[PDB]
Amino acid sequence: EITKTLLNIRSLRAYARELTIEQLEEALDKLTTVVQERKEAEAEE
Amino acid sequence: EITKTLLNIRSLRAYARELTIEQLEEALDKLTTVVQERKEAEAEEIAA
Repeated sequence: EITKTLLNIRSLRAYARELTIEQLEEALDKLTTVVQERKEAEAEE
Repeated sequence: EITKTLLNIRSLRAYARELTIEQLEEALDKLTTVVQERKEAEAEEIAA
């Protein structure tokens, strides 16, 4: 369910209105972290 | 709901396990673009 939002800019943008630019920057850092840990993980694989 | 998933590294990480790295990179790019559209949306409420 968090998946139809994240993968569609229109919905992501609408949901994003409930967050501040600083919170959005934090969500980005977190998501960046998850993605990177998943790349480090596919390579030792 | 999505706020708590995105704003909490632990919960966000669990959810991500259901996605493919490609789906994950796609998500990261979309969120990056939203963060960019928002910043750029704020320079015009300023200069204007």
